[PDB]
Amino acid sequence: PEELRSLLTTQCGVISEHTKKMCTRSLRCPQHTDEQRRTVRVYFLGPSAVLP
Ligand SMILES: [Zn+2]
Repeated sequence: PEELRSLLTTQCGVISEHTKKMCTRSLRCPQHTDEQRRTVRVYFLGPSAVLP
């Protein structure tokens, strides 16, 4: 969780339909938006883990 939380800072992390898991490329990777990465943080680290 520590490094995962640190992952989402530069790494996409956007979970591809749960099964494929977090996206491993950078945030900017595809059309995976800020919301898309947000969705993951709030999922993994907490409902109130909306980091910028
Ligand atoms: Zn991505």
